[PDB]
Amino acid sequence: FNKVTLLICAQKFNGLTVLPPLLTDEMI
Amino acid sequence: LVKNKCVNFNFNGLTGTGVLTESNKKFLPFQQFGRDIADTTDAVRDPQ
Repeated sequence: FNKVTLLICAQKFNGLTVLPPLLTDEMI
Repeated sequence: LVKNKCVNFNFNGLTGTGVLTESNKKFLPFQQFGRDIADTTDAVRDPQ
């Protein structure tokens, strides 16, 4: 987790949407 | 001038709608009209 890592709400303010997953991490 | 609620903001002729809260950018003193990645008017200096 800690290794693989990457505004967001700003491009949200253009029509963007990032739906959340149905299987959150803990469950996975 | 009204703040912290949605108005069809019309500043210096330029317009749009949104909720205007505060500001921190501190335009290089001469600078007037703010912009962001899409430039999308990310600030304005109320010039009243």
